[PDB]
Amino acid sequence: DYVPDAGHLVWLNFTPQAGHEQGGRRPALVLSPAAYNGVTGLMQACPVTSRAKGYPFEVTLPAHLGVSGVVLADHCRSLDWRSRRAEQLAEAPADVLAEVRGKLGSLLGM
Amino acid sequence: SDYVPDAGHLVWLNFTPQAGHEQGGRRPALVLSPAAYNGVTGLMQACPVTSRAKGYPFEVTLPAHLGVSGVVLADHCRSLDWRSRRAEQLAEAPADVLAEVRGKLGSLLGM
Repeated sequence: DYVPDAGHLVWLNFTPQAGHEQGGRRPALVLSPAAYNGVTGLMQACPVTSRAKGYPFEVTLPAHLGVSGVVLADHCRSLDWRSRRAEQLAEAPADVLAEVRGKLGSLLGM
Repeated sequence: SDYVPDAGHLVWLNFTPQAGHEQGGRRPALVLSPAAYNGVTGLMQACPVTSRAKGYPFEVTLPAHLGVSGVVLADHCRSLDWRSRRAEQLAEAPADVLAEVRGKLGSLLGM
């Protein structure tokens, strides 16, 4: 049924991981469109952490929309969203998606 | 010793641990993020290389004589802990390969 789409927040298992890679079941912000995510069963998504630390790659989620925390834009990963049990949670606003893409784009050298 | 992956480097890397259809194994990786970030965080963004191409547009072919053969999977870019996954310097990709991977990955990410 549900295919994650760009700008969706989803519950996802970030375990398995290695080292300082984000782990845990937590919200993920999806960057790749559902057309890709549906044909491959993979997606690009960033993990969400509970507390702002003023880390340069943090993008705060508006608390009023009921998922609190910061997207770690630099922690974007190709993820098997079936294997990691993606579950629909919310939709982030356009401006959060654009700021995450801007910060990750800069990191990737685009 | 003191090697820090830099943008455009090809490194051998453990893509395991992974889940499901995610790329696994010990394979070459094309580094996209700069050493100034990679060194402070111990993370990097990099794409895996596979020696067996399927012939889809998000595959970027490596030129010969770099020490490994195959295609960069631009859509499989990930944040990786490069010390945990035992990054080892291998080669440097040409600027045109790095630009093509970034263009294609930017398409996937909605840049």
